[PDB]
Amino acid sequence: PKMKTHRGAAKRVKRTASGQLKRSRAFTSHLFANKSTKQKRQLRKARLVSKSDMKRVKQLLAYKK
Amino acid sequence: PRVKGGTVTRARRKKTIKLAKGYFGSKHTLYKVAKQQVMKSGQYAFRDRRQRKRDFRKLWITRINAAARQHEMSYSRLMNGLKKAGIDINRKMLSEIAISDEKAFAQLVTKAKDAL
Amino acid sequence: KLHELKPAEGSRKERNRVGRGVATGNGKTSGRGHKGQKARSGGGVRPGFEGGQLPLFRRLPKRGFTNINRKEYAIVNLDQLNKFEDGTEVTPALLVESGVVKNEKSGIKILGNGSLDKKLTVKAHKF
Amino acid sequence: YDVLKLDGTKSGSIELSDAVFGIEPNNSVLFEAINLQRASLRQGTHAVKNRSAVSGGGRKPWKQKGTGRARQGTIRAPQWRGGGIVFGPTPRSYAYKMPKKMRRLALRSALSFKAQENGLTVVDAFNFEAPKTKEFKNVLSTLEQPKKVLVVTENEDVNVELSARNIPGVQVTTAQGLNVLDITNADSLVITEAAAKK
RNA sequence: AGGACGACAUUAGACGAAUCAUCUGGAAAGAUGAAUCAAAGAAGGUAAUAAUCCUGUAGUCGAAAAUGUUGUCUCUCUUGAGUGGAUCCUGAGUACGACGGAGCACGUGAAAUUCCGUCGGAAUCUGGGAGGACCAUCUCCUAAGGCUAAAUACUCUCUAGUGACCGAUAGUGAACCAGUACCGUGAGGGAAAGGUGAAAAGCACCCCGGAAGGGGAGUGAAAUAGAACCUGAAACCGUGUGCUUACAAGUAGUCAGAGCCCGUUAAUGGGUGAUGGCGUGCCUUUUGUAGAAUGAACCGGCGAGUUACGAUUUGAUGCAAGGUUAAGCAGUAAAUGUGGAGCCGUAGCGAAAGCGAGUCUGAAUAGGGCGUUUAGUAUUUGGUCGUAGACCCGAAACCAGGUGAU
RNA sequence: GACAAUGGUAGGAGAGCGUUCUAAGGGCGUUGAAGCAUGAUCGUAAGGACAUGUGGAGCGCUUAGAAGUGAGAAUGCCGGUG
Ligand SMILES: [Mg+2]
Ligand SMILES: [Mg+2]
Ligand SMILES: [Mg+2]
Ligand SMILES: [Mg+2]
Ligand SMILES: [Mg+2]
Ligand SMILES: [Mg+2]
Ligand SMILES: [Mg+2]
Ligand SMILES: [Mg+2]
Ligand SMILES: [Mg+2]
Ligand SMILES: [Mg+2]
Ligand SMILES: [Mg+2]
Ligand SMILES: [Mg+2]
Ligand SMILES: [Mg+2]
Ligand SMILES: [Mg+2]
Ligand SMILES: [Mg+2]
Ligand SMILES: [Mg+2]
Ligand SMILES: [Mg+2]
Ligand SMILES: [Mg+2]
Ligand SMILES: [Mg+2]
Ligand SMILES: [Mn+2]
Ligand SMILES: [Mn+2]
Ligand SMILES: [Mn+2]
Ligand SMILES: [Mn+2]
Ligand SMILES: [Mn+2]
Ligand SMILES: [Mn+2]
Ligand SMILES: [Mn+2]
Ligand SMILES: [Mn+2]
Ligand SMILES: [Mn+2]
Ligand SMILES: [Mn+2]
Ligand SMILES: [Mn+2]
Ligand SMILES: [Mn+2]
Ligand SMILES: [Mn+2]
Ligand SMILES: [Mn+2]
Ligand SMILES: [Mn+2]
Ligand SMILES: [Mn+2]
Ligand SMILES: [Mn+2]
Ligand SMILES: [Mn+2]
Ligand SMILES: [Mn+2]
Ligand SMILES: [Mn+2]
Ligand SMILES: [Mn+2]
Ligand SMILES: [Mn+2]
Ligand SMILES: [Mn+2]
Ligand SMILES: [Mn+2]
Ligand SMILES: [Mn+2]
Ligand SMILES: [Mn+2]
Ligand SMILES: [Mn+2]
Ligand SMILES: [Mn+2]
Ligand SMILES: [Mn+2]
Ligand SMILES: [Mn+2]
Ligand SMILES: [Mn+2]
Ligand SMILES: [Mn+2]
Ligand SMILES: [Mn+2]
Ligand SMILES: [Mn+2]
Ligand SMILES: [Mn+2]
Ligand SMILES: [Mn+2]
Ligand SMILES: [Mn+2]
Ligand SMILES: [Mn+2]
Ligand SMILES: [Mn+2]
Ligand SMILES: [Mn+2]
Ligand SMILES: [Mn+2]
Ligand SMILES: [Mn+2]
Ligand SMILES: [Mn+2]
Ligand SMILES: [Mn+2]
Ligand SMILES: [Mn+2]
Ligand SMILES: [Mn+2]
Ligand SMILES: [Mn+2]
Ligand SMILES: [Mn+2]
Ligand SMILES: [Mn+2]
Ligand SMILES: [Mn+2]
Ligand SMILES: [Mn+2]
Repeated sequence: PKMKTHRGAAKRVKRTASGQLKRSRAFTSHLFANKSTKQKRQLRKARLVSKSDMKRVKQLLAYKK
Repeated sequence: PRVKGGTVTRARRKKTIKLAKGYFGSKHTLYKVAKQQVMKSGQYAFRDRRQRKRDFRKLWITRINAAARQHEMSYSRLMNGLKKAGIDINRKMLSEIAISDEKAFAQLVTKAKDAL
Repeated sequence: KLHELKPAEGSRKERNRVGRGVATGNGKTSGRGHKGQKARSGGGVRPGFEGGQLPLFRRLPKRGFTNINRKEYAIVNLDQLNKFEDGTEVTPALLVESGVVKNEKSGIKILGNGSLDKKLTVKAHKF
Repeated sequence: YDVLKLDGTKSGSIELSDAVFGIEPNNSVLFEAINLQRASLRQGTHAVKNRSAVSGGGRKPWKQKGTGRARQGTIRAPQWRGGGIVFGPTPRSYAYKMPKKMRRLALRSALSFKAQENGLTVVDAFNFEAPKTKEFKNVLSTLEQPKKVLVVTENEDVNVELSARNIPGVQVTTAQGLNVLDITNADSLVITEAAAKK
C-alpha cells in the first residue's frame, strides 16, 4: 500500500525550498492585545520546520513536492 | 526451501561432551551441564595460566630463602648483595643451582656477601 | 564464464539477521521493543502540529521553458518533438540570458524580460 | 573481416561486422542481466501452512492459571507440534526488470565475449531430419552450441546432447551466449542482430 | 420462436527408431572396448546410475455409438428510405418541496448529484433535466417502461502439465480404512500410526521349553535385514575391568604433580590421579543475584525480525539535460520486442490572482524570508520507517450465530 | 622493518563459519554414498579434513543465486526415558 500523506500537516506545511518545509506560525489566531505589538508584528513573518522536528515528521510529508 | 535441523546440532554438542572427558557423572554426559563446565574450565585455565607464573616464583623464592638461611643470610640480604654484585640470575636458576650444586650456590653467596 | 560469475564490487551485502545468536541477539531492552511497537511517528504525546493552517489552490498554472533555446538559425517553434519541452500545460519562455541565435518564438504567455531579448535579435511573439 | 566458413567446409568468404559486436567488453552489466533472466524463469509456487488461521483449531486448551502448565492459546500456536508456521515462504513474484538500454548492453557484451573468444558464422542449407547435424556440427565446433536465424524448423536438433538451444536472432537471450561455449550464425541472422543492436 | 444434412472436437485405442562384449558383482544401467539410432537424450520402471531392456516419448493413424460442435441448406420472419409542419402525442400521485433518515470519497455542511417513510405536489418542443447551493445566460442531454452478449470474478470437480514448494513432529486434520480410535447430552472437539527384501526365497529339520523365546542347521549380497524387521544418535539400563577410593567438609573443575597402566592422525603422546594452590552453575531481571528472586527432571526433534506494497537513505550499474516506461499486445507462465498515457527532473516565489532567475511582504529599485550560481533519473544489494497480526507465545473480557432444563 | 592501539552491558559498524535448495563448471561413488561411532588431526573462532568400524545408496567440490539457515532456557509443544 502507498503510504498515506498526513493531510492535516500538508494543510499547514508548503514544501518548496531545497527540501525544507516552510512555515505557518503559532499564537497567530485570536487573543491579541495581550501579545506586544512587537510580538504581534513579528509572529506575522514565517519560519521553517526545525531540524529536530523534520527528523520526526519526515515521513508524513514525503509526497509534498 | 525448508532446512531441517539436520546433523549440525549433534555434531556441535558432541564436540563439547568430548571436552568434558574426565568430568564427574553427568558433567561428562549431558550437553547442557557439560557446556557450563567446559565454559568454566577454560575460564579457570585462563586465569590459572597467569596465576601459575606467580605460584612458581614464590616456590623458588622460598627455596632460595632456605639455602641462604643455611649460610646465615636471609633471602632479603642475598638479593640485595646480588644486585650490587651485578649478578643477574633469576630465582628459578638461582634455586636450581642450590639443589644441583651446593658449591656453586655458596660461591654466589660469598660474592653477594661482599658488595655489602 | 557462466560458472565463474561475480557481481560488481560494492553491490550486494548480506542482510542483517537479528536474534540469531550472541553477535547481537535482540533489538532493544523493554518498553516498546514489544512486537509491533507503537508511537505513531508524529504522535509525540502533545500536539506536534496544531499551529496554524494557510490554504487554497485554484486553477490555471503554466509550464516554463527558459531562453536556453540554442536551436537552429531560425524557424518557428512549439514543435517539441525536438528535445526540449514535454508534458506542457502552457508554454512561457523565460530568461537566463544567451539569445545566441535568431529565431521566431511562438508560445502562450512570454515573459517580458525574455521577450525583450527574443525580439532584440529576430523579433518574435504570439499566443 | 570474420571468415564465413562453408557449411561443412572452408569457403572462408569474409565479410564485415563489429564495434557493437566486438569492441565492447563489459561485465558488471553482463552479470546483472544473467540474474534478471534466472529470476524471471521461476514461479514462486511455494506456500507454507498456517498463518495460524490455516489448520483446524482455536479453543483455549485450558484455563490460564490454576493449572501449573504454561499458558496456551490455540493448540495450533507455532510452538506446538502441528501448529502454525511463522513467516514461511508465501507465493510471490521473484522477478524484477532492468532499464532498456542496459538490456542491450548485456547482449553486446555477451556476444563480444564470444567474439573475444571464438564464434562461427555460416552459409545455411536445410532439409528434414538430423543425425546429419552431428556431421554438420563436426565441421569443427565444440561441446555446447547455439544457432540463430530469423526463420525456424531448421532445428530438428532439439534432441542433441548439449548444443540444442537454437533461436531467431530476435529471440536471443543472455543465458546462452554465456552458457554455451561456442555459437554459430547464419549470415543475415548475424545481419539481423547487427541491425537491432545499433 | 422449435427441427432436417457433413467438418472438427470430447468420451475406449494403435503404430512407434537404435547394443554388444568384458571387469567388478547377489544382481550392470556403473567402469571399460568397440558400435547404432535420434521430428524420439521428457519422465518412470527394470536385482546398482539405461536415449538403444520394458511402459513410454517425437511423430503418425484411429470411433459402433453417445453427447458436444459448427460451417449450410433448408426454417421462419421480411417492407425498406425522404419534405414540411397547423392541431395531437412522447411514460403523475411521478419529477419536485418540506420533515426524519439513508447514500454519494463528500460526517448538514454552501451540499449539488441519488434512494426510502411521511404528509404536500408541477410542467407539456413558447416544454423538462443537468452542468457541485441558487438566478440569469450558454452548452450537453431528453427521467419518471423493459431486454441486451464480449472484455471482469471464482474453483467442489475433469483432463494435461508446472514448481531454487514438504519429505512422516514437515506436508492436508488425515501418505496407513480420518472426520476414524477417542471425548462430550449436544452443537462440537479430534489424534496417533509410512519403510523386511531384488525376490516370501518369511527360517524344512534337530534341539531346551506347556508356550513364549532361543542354540544349531538353512534361504539371502547381508537376518550382528527375522517381522515390534533400512539406518538405528542421545537420555536411560546393564555386564566386564585398567588406574583409583573407607581421617575425610567437596558448584566437582582448573593449575601443579608423583605413582601405576597403555602406545597414537608420532606430537615437547594417551588413561588414571596420592597430594598442593585456586575456585559460590547457567539464564533472566537487576543499583545490586552464589543468591533463599525467575526458569529448566534429563535427551532428541520441533520452536520467534518475514514477505508484499509504499517511503527514505546508502552502496552498485546504465544512460544524462535529460532519465524512464504502465497496462496492453507479442512471446515458451522468460528475456525480450513493442507500447511515451504517465511519472520524476530542467525554476523558483506567493494563501492566491499571479510575476519569473527572481519572488514575497512592503508605499519603497530600502531591508528582510525562500530561491539564483547548476544533475538528475531508472533499476537494484543493504539500513530504517510506514501499511499490513509485522519478531514469537500469553489474557480477564466483548460481539455474532448457534447448542443445551437427561 | 620499527612505532602505536586492542576490558566492556544496551547498542552501531565490519568480516566471516556452517545448513538446505538452484545454476554452471569440474568431480566421487556397490573396489561402498549419505548418515552413525570412534580417534592422540588442522584452523584465530564459527568450523574443516583424514583413518577405521558401521552402513547399503547416493553425494560432494568451485563460482554465483536464493532462503522454512544455526536453540539451552519461553511454568514453551510432542516423544522417549529417568
Ligand atoms: Mg508551489
Ligand atoms: Mg514554525
Ligand atoms: Mg474465539
Ligand atoms: Mg524438438
Ligand atoms: Mg553385477
Ligand atoms: Mg558406455
Ligand atoms: Mg533403481
Ligand atoms: Mg419520497
Ligand atoms: Mg491433476
Ligand atoms: Mg521346534
Ligand atoms: Mg535400504
Ligand atoms: Mg547406546
Ligand atoms: Mg529488585
Ligand atoms: Mg535458582
Ligand atoms: Mg556529465
Ligand atoms: Mg531578496
Ligand atoms: Mg536572500
Ligand atoms: Mg449474544
Ligand atoms: Mg562386496
Ligand atoms: Mn490530503
Ligand atoms: Mn497543519
Ligand atoms: Mn485571525
Ligand atoms: Mn509577555
Ligand atoms: Mn527438502
Ligand atoms: Mn533444532
Ligand atoms: Mn553480516
Ligand atoms: Mn527480556
Ligand atoms: Mn526501550
Ligand atoms: Mn521490536
Ligand atoms: Mn501482538
Ligand atoms: Mn480459526
Ligand atoms: Mn510443576
Ligand atoms: Mn501442519
Ligand atoms: Mn508400442
Ligand atoms: Mn522402443
Ligand atoms: Mn550389459
Ligand atoms: Mn505422442
Ligand atoms: Mn421518456
Ligand atoms: Mn433537482
Ligand atoms: Mn431540494
Ligand atoms: Mn433532508
Ligand atoms: Mn455549478
Ligand atoms: Mn482454470
Ligand atoms: Mn524418520
Ligand atoms: Mn461417546
Ligand atoms: Mn519393500
Ligand atoms: Mn520356535
Ligand atoms: Mn548363504
Ligand atoms: Mn523399535
Ligand atoms: Mn533395524
Ligand atoms: Mn584427624
Ligand atoms: Mn585414607
Ligand atoms: Mn568452609
Ligand atoms: Mn585440586
Ligand atoms: Mn578453596
Ligand atoms: Mn540466551
Ligand atoms: Mn539453596
Ligand atoms: Mn518474576
Ligand atoms: Mn523449577
Ligand atoms: Mn529440550
Ligand atoms: Mn527512529
Ligand atoms: Mn518490523
Ligand atoms: Mn574490545
Ligand atoms: Mn587494554
Ligand atoms: Mn552488544
Ligand atoms: Mn549491525
Ligand atoms: Mn568428493
Ligand atoms: Mn542431504
Ligand atoms: Mn528456524
Ligand atoms: Mn514429555
